[PDB]
Parts: sequence; structure tokens; C-alpha cells
Amino acid sequence: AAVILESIFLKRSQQKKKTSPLNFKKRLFLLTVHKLSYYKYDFERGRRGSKKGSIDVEKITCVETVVPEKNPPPERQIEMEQISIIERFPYPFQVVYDEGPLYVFSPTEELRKRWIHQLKNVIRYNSDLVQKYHPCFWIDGQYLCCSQTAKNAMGCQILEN
Amino acid sequence: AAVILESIFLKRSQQKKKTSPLNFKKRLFLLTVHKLSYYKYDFERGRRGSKKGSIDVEKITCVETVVPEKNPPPERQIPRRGSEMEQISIIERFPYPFQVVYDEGPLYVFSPTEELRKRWIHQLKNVIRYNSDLVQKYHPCFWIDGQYLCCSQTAKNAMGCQILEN
Amino acid sequence: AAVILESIFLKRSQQKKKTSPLNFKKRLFLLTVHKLSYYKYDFERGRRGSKKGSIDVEKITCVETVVPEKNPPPERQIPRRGSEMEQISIIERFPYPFQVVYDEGPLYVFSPTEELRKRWIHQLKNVIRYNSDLVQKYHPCFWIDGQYLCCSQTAKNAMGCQILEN
Amino acid sequence: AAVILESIFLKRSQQKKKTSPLNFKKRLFLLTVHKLSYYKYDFERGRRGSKKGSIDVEKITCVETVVPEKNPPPERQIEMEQISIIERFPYPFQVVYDEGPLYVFSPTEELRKRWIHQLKNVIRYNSDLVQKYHPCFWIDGQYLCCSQTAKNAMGCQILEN
Ligand SMILES: O=P(O)(O)O[C@H]1[C@H](O)[C@@H](OP(=O)(O)O)[C@H](OP(=O)(O)O)[C@@H](OP(=O)(O)O)[C@H]1O
Ligand SMILES: O=P(O)(O)O[C@H]1[C@H](O)[C@@H](OP(=O)(O)O)[C@H](OP(=O)(O)O)[C@@H](OP(=O)(O)O)[C@H]1O
Ligand SMILES: O=P(O)(O)O[C@H]1[C@H](O)[C@@H](OP(=O)(O)O)[C@H](OP(=O)(O)O)[C@@H](OP(=O)(O)O)[C@H]1O
Ligand SMILES: O=P(O)(O)O[C@H]1[C@H](O)[C@@H](OP(=O)(O)O)[C@H](OP(=O)(O)O)[C@@H](OP(=O)(O)O)[C@H]1O
Ligand SMILES: O=P(O)(O)O[C@H]1[C@H](O)[C@@H](OP(=O)(O)O)[C@H](OP(=O)(O)O)[C@@H](OP(=O)(O)O)[C@H]1O
Ligand SMILES: O=P(O)(O)O[C@H]1[C@H](O)[C@@H](OP(=O)(O)O)[C@H](OP(=O)(O)O)[C@@H](OP(=O)(O)O)[C@H]1O
Ligand SMILES: O=P(O)(O)O[C@H]1[C@H](O)[C@@H](OP(=O)(O)O)[C@H](OP(=O)(O)O)[C@@H](OP(=O)(O)O)[C@H]1O
Ligand SMILES: O=P(O)(O)O[C@H]1[C@H](O)[C@@H](OP(=O)(O)O)[C@H](OP(=O)(O)O)[C@@H](OP(=O)(O)O)[C@H]1O
Ligand SMILES: [Zn+2]
Ligand SMILES: [Zn+2]
Ligand SMILES: [Zn+2]
Ligand SMILES: [Zn+2]
Repeated sequence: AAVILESIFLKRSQQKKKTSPLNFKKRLFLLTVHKLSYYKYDFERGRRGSKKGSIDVEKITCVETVVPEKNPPPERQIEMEQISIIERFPYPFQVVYDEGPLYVFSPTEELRKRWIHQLKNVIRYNSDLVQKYHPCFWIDGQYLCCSQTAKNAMGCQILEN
Repeated sequence: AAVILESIFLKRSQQKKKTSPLNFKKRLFLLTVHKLSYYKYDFERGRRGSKKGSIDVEKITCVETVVPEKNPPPERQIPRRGSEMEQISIIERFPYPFQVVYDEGPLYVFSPTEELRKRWIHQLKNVIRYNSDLVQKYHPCFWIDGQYLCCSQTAKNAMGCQILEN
Repeated sequence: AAVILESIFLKRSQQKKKTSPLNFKKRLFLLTVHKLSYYKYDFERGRRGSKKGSIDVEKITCVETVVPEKNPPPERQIPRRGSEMEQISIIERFPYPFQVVYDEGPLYVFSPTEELRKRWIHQLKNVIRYNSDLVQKYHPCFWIDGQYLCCSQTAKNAMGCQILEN
Repeated sequence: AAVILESIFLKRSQQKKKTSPLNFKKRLFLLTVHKLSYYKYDFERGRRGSKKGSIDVEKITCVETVVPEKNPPPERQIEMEQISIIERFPYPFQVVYDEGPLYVFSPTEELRKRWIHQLKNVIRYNSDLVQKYHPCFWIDGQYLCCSQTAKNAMGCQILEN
């Protein structure tokens, strides 16, 4: 696999451990045909750091936008550009795979749109793409959209494409 | 005072101490009417880290571009030939140097784009317009390996070898 | 047209022909709005001799100083340390070079004083202000021994390596 | 002898030969303690050329200004400076020695004044300094001043110093 894309995004903790707090971390994301991985970004060194997470491309069932946070904190609100682009991430999309939704934030709409599009392309021949989905965040216990109670609850909404 | 400009640049060590190496560091630069200061940038928290150095604006005697290194490493190479990168290159690739000269020596700063460099040179020009020690002559090339490439002078604060006139 | 400026300078051969040597000649330069021309100076008769070359003012893309030779011979050395001479030095010693860049290459001209150079650069700037091919980048150092000292480019008309900005 | 001074001047033919025309030539002049010499100036080469004339310092009886030409031609009339200084010479002085008066022109008063002064100094202990002299040119036959008829005619005027 060669790198399809590469960007720096903010991403919310997946809280796969009961202990994990709910938090956001900046990460460098790489997209190949087989995986969507993310890493610590070594800023000084100007490089990729330690791998923090991964998702097998074929286990993704749904990549979509998400309903924006009610009151983004600065960090996620809407040429200080050079800096704003790696400090402000206000455009969320979601990557849904077996475990649930991975929440990613783009510092821009274009970047965001760019990412979804290659994402779609990559999973296009998957076998479990779902045609139902949640346009919002799962949080504090439930899917803000359908109000359901399980990260893995069926999409309360329709996706055709 | 208000921050007039703020950016992330790559700068070369001023090697003020004898034991210091010649290396390059990424820093957050801010400019006010008092100083041009630079800090460690705390990427993770997205904020300004500890102050690494500064120059009092009234001590600056000259601000210009510098003739490029003849064989820069990739971190300082002009974009080659073959946008997502943009977000990243703009904090990794610094091909456009400028020099802020002041009583001590030149400070060498590298910009990610030409636009940024032009911007900063202009503002720096503005804040220095009425300084008392502006020089009319400068060294267009780096000081390096013990002397200026341009004229071979050894002293970092050797009078400039080139005049700029219109 | 009227002569805007007229002086005696020392210039380097442009070596347009392969067989040409790299040497320096004293010439009478005149500037009009049409051309910058240079002639043999007939000292004896105190007059302008035969035309040796010229450049059409509308073809000029840049006029600046040049970083000095690192080891000039005496004819091009800055006055050292220890007026009667003045009459003479001013036609023998040419330490202050400038470059007139145009589509073909740079023409290198050396002035006897700094005042003269400033003068000529200014007027040349005036006559070129609205030209169509002004460049924003130049080579601050001479072209020599096959390439520019500044950036090592070989082609005499290599795009400049340095930008001038305010 | 070391060079006391060195300048480029215009000087009139001494016409020491019946054939010689009356003419002006630019020359480089050098002043030492023993001699006042003059040469062809090699402009291209930027050097002294062939020696054209000389005057033994001790044979000089009188160095003085001269009465300016009635209608100097341009060349001798009163920052084109760099050039004017080696093209216009409108300040005459005279160097009188056995043979008569050598006529020199300065492109300036200062230069002129400078030259007379070192000249005076150099001949100060000569034994035939004359205290009579002609303030004008000898020409077309006679000393315009005293109207006399011999280049070597006694000074029609007084010089004390
Ligand atoms: O660093 P602290 O403050 O502990 O918090 C971590 C980070 O947010 C992790 O992100 P990253 O892996 O990007 O560093 C997140 O992992 P994921 O979100 O990747 O799973 C962890 O939750 P768990 O998911 O429970 O591991 C959470 O515990
Ligand atoms: O000593 P102070 O002034 O606090 O700041 C240090 C230096 O900048 C270190 O430089 P170096 O170690 O290069 O001298 C840097 O190490 P890095 O080399 O990692 O950048 C440290 O950051 P971290 O090391 O990232 O904590 C940073 O805290
Ligand atoms: O990080 P290490 O390897 O220690 O090297 C350092 C950094 O390049 C410093 O930069 P910064 O201050 O930006 O970290 C530089 O200070 P300046 O370039 O600011 O002066 C120090 O030189 P001295 O100048 O000798 O301190 C130099 O020794
Ligand atoms: O334990 P590993 O897997 O190496 O990675 C750690 C965690 O990402 C830390 O997270 P946290 O400390 O948030 O839990 C981070 O500290 P920061 O909080 O400073 O980002 C460390 O930064 P460095 O140690 O400085 O690389 C980084 O090395
Ligand atoms: O006098 P010699 O030894 O023959 O050498 C000449 C002079 O330097 C010419 O200068 P100028 O014309 O002023 O005499 C120069 O022309 P330019 O410098 O004008 O071009 C000729 O080069 P070419 O350029 O190759 O002609 C060069 O061969
Ligand atoms: O005969 P020698 O003693 O060498 O010197 C001559 C005469 O001065 C000539 O005088 P004129 O010709 O006036 O009689 C001069 O010619 P110009 O008239 O050209 O000045 C010659 O110039 P060059 O030959 O070019 O040096 C110069 O060499
Ligand atoms: O070159 P042409 O046209 O023949 O005329 C010469 C020059 O004027 C000589 O000047 P210079 O010697 O400066 O070249 C002058 O000599 P002086 O004035 O030195 O004596 C000659 O007269 P005579 O003086 O007659 O030789 C006169 O014949
Ligand atoms: O061939 P044209 O175009 O007429 O002009 C020539 C060249 O400029 C000669 O250059 P070079 O001989 O160096 O090529 C110069 O010789 P100099 O070398 O003496 O300057 C000649 O003057 P005189 O030589 O002074 O006549 C002058 O007349
Ligand atoms: Zn839902
Ligand atoms: Zn220099
Ligand atoms: Zn160059
Ligand atoms: Zn008389």
C-alpha cells in the first residue's frame, strides 16, 4: 500500500477502555488501500511519530460527515493560516467500522471533502457498507441522533450515496 | 503590545556560544513593536512554548533576503515538480531565507513560502524605518564556516559588502 | 536624444564571442532614453571615439550593484589609506561595479566613485521604470569562470537567484 | 627624486624649432626636486607614456600665473566633472627657465594654486630667480605685456613674492 492521503487532524478518543477519558488528540493520518492509520506527529523532527491507531479499510462500513458540535470550543470553532490549519479543526467526519465510529476533525471543508471522497472510493467494494447511519455523535452515553444507546446501534438514518 | 505577525519558521543557531552547533530549529516567531521573539512551539497543545530568544526591534540594523544555500537539504529545498501536503509542507519545508541583522550578527530565518517572507520583510521594514543604526550595506550571502560567502569577511558583524541603491 | 548622463567607466568584456577574452576596457558611456551606449574615448583630442557597443534601454530588465571581486587588482581596488591624484584616480581607479541586465546577459560596469554609481543606477532606474520585462530576481555576484558565483548557474541568462523586497 | 606632484595639463608648444606649429597638447606633468617633466598620457593603459619634455628645476627663474587668453576656445574656457577636469583647462601658469616660458593650463584654480606653490618651494634656493617678469603670453612675435620681441626679454613687471 502507498499513501493515498496524509493530513494532520484532531480526533476524539475512541474510549475502547473503560478507563479512557474522552479526549481529542492531533494526529497525522495516512490512508492507504488497506488501512487508515494514525500517528503521533513529531513536529520538531518534522516527521511521523509512533503509530497510535489503525482501521482496516475493508472493515469500514460507513464514512460520512457528522453533525457538528453544539458549542465547539475554540479548537473546534469556526493568514494566521499556516497555524490555524494545524490548530483549528472544526470539520468532523466519521469512520465507521466494526468497533464503531472514529471521529475525525478537519481544519477545512476542502480537506474534509477530499478525505471522504478517497474514503468512499476505498471502501466502495466492501461487503458490509451500510445504507443506514447516524449523522451525529455518539456521546455521554447515546447517539445524539436516534437517541439510541450503543456505539454499534443501527443507523437511524439513510445513506444511499 | 499587539502581535503584528506570528508564524512558524525554521531558523539557524546564532552560535553565540563557542560550544554551540550549527543547526536548525522550528520556532514560533512573533513580532511586536518591541521585539522579534521566537519560542518553542508546543504542537501537541497547539501553543506557544518556552521563549528561545528575541531581538529588540530598535537594535535591528537591516532586514533582507539572503542568497540561497547552493545545496540545501530537502527540508530547505524549493518544492520540486510532483495541496494535502500543503498543510504539512508549510510546517516542514522552509526554502526561503531572510536575515535580520542587528548589533550582534545576522539571525537567519527560513520561510515556507515566498509570500510569508515578503510579508515579514515588509513589516519588519516598517517597524525599523526610524531606527538609529540602519545600515546601507549588507551581506547578501550567509555567514558560514567562519566567514561570509560574499566577501569572505570573518567577523559576524563585519560591515556589509553590498550596497543596495535605487 | 539628449544625453542624460555621460561618464568614463571601466567595463568587462561581455564575451559574446567564443574567442573573446575576459578583459576590461575604459569607455565613455552615454545614456539617452533610447540607449546606453559606450565608446572608445579619444583622450588626446578630448573626445568621443568610435562606438563599441550599446544596449537598448527598453531591453534592460535590471540594474543593481554587484558584490565586489574578492581580490581585485589595483585598478579596481578601493582607495587605501595614504586630491592631485583625484584628477587622475578618477580615470584610473574603478572600484564600484554595477550590472545592467538585459536579455543577453549582464553588462558589468565599474565606477570610480560611489557617488557616480548611485547616480547612474538611479537614472537607469528611471528610464526603465515602465519596461515590459523587469525582473524581480537578480544575481548579486558576478558571472565568472562559467557560472554565477552566487548560485552557480552556468547560463549567463540564468534567472536570478535573489529577490529584492521591501 | 620622488614625485612631489602629478597632474594632467594642457600645454602650449614651446616651438623650439622654426618648423613647430603653435599647439596645445595634454600631458601628464610630474614634479620632483630636480625636474619638472612632462609626458604623453597612455589613457587606455592608464599610465604614463613617452617623455615629451623636461626642465631642470634649478634652471627655473620664474613660475607665475599668466594673463588669461582673450578668447579661450572652449578647451580653455570657463558633474560632467570627471570629464571636464581632463578636457577643459582654463587656468594658465608659466614656467620660466633659460629657454623661456613654458605655458601650462590647469583645469582648476586649486590645482593651479597647488602647483605654483610647490614650484615656488622647489626653486626657492635657486640662484637666478628673477624679480621682474611678464604677466602675459609671448605670442605671434611679442610679449603681449611689455610688447617686447624676444621670448627671453626681461620681465616688464615686478615680482618680489
Ligand atoms: O492519552 P490519554 O489521555 O490516555 O487518552 C487516550 C487517547 O485519546 C487515545 O488516543 P490516541 O490513540 O490517538 O492517542 C485513545 O485511543 P484511541 O482513541 O486511539 O482508541 C485512548 O482511549 P482508548 O480508545 O480507550 O484506548 C485514550 O485513553
Ligand atoms: O530545555 P528547555 O529550554 O526546556 O526546552 C527543551 C529544548 O527545546 C529541547 O531541545 P534539545 O533537547 O534539542 O536541546 C527540546 O527537546 P527536543 O530535542 O525533543 O526538541 C525539549 O522538548 P522535548 O524534548 O520535545 O520535550 C524542550 O523542552
Ligand atoms: O538545540 P541545540 O542543539 O542545543 O543548539 C542550540 C539551538 O540551535 C539554539 O536555538 P534556539 O535558541 O532557537 O534553540 C541556539 O540559540 P540561538 O540560535 O537562539 O542563539 C543555540 O546557540 P547559541 O546561540 O550558541 O545559544 C544552539 O546551541
Ligand atoms: O507513551 P508513548 O506511546 O511514547 O507516546 C506518548 C503519549 O503520546 C503521550 O501522551 P500523554 O502524555 O498525553 O499521555 C505524549 O505526551 P504529551 O502529553 O506530552 O503529548 C508523549 O510525548 P513525548 O513523550 O513528548 O513524545 C508520547 O511519547
Ligand atoms: O579588446 P579585445 O582584446 O579585443 O577584447 C574585446 C573587448 O573586451 C570588447 O569590449 P569593447 O567592445 O568595449 O571593446 C568586448 O566586447 P563587448 O564587451 O562590448 O561585447 C569583446 O567581446 P565580445 O563581446 O566577445 O565582442 C572583447 O573581445
Ligand atoms: O612619435 P612618438 O614619439 O611615439 O609619440 C607620438 C606623438 O605624440 C603623436 O603625435 P601627433 O600624431 O600628434 O604628432 C601621437 O599621435 P596622435 O596625434 O594620435 O596623438 C602618437 O600617439 P599614438 O601613436 O597613438 O601613441 C604618439 O605615439
Ligand atoms: O606634435 P606636433 O604637432 O609637431 O607639435 C609639437 C608639440 O606641440 C610639442 O609638444 P610636446 O613635446 O608636448 O609633444 C612641441 O614641443 P615642446 O613644446 O615640448 O618643446 C613641438 O615644438 P618644439 O618645441 O619646436 O619641439 C611641436 O612641434
Ligand atoms: O579597431 P577599432 O574598432 O578602430 O578601435 C581600436 C580598438 O579599440 C583597439 O583595441 P585593441 O587594439 O586593444 O583591440 C585600440 O587599440 P589599443 O589597444 O591601443 O587601445 C585602437 O586604438 P589605438 O590603438 O590606441 O589606436 C582602436 O582604434
Ligand atoms: Zn442515530
Ligand atoms: Zn559580504
Ligand atoms: Zn545567482
Ligand atoms: Zn612683458
